[PDB]
Amino acid sequence: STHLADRYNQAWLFAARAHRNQTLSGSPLPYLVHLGMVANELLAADRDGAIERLGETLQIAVLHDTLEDTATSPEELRQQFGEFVCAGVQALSKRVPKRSLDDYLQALAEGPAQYALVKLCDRITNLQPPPQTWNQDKIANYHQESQLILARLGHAHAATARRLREKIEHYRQYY
Ligand SMILES: [Mn+2]
Repeated sequence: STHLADRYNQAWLFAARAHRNQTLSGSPLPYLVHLGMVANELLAADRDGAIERLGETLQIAVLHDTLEDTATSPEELRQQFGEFVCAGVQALSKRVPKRSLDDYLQALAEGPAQYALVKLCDRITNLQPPPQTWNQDKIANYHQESQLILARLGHAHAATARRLREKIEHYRQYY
């Protein structure tokens, strides 16, 4: 089926199995908590500026951490979701040799805008209140990194860029 919800379910079930028994950062809740919010950000973003290839991009949102933290291979993503989804997850993976942030963001900035948009949604989601065990320095550093993500990637989707900027501004209160 081409239906947006069927595409999400396929990716969502795959991600739930891949991230089985993985948790959040600074919480015992399932890592799935994170993916639900990123995917929902993406779908919400479409309402403020339509996205080309929305269904695949929503799958990328759901799947964006599979290569970096699960036993998922690129070949599985390609066979089950297509090359565009696979390339999106790869673009969003720093490590599947960890790429430096500058190279990582530059490749997202120069590639398909949908992939950069997923990163904006990822970072918006990660600018919830920091985990209880981060000190001021670590929270401050996360703010700095977020600023670079907005600078390099905000071009991808204006409404989401504005939302990321507001989340970045609001984040300064946590330190
Ligand atoms: Mn993420």
